[PDB]
Amino acid sequence: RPDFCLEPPYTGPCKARIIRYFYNAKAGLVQTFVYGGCRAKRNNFKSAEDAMRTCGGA
Repeated sequence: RPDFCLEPPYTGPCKARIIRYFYNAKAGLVQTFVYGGCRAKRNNFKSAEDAMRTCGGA
């Protein structure tokens, strides 16, 4: 499982309101967060299926 899946979600500095998904390894579920638009970290997906495919693995 990529280690970036353990990171908290990161809004970043921009001011857009974009809903993105991240994998919550504590909750063991994909959740949503508000992404401001720039400087994304790796735990940031455009759909829940992308997050689960990437972070739900072994």
